[PDB]
Amino acid sequence: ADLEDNDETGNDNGKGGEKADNAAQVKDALTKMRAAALDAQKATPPKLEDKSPDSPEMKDFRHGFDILVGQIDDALKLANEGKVKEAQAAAEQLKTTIRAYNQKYG
Repeated sequence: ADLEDNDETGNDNGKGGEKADNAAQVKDALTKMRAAALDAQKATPPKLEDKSPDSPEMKDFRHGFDILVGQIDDALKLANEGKVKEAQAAAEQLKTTIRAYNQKYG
């Protein structure tokens, strides 16, 4: 029932001071992957050097990105209501998860 949450000014720009050490460093680290998922998808031909939308590419992409983009969100929400220590750890569980996707197609 809110009416003040749509790219106003408090969001996104809610930094530029608390530098990058705890949660700040995390957040920036979460979008890092995100922006990467979108990149790989259709920007910097990675493992798809010769696996165009023929093989499970799309299945692994449409998902592989949903996954990352699914954990990325599961990550912040963790650091949102669960100290970074729990998130930084939750960040690792991802490294392995994507490695199944990264290696699967790697």
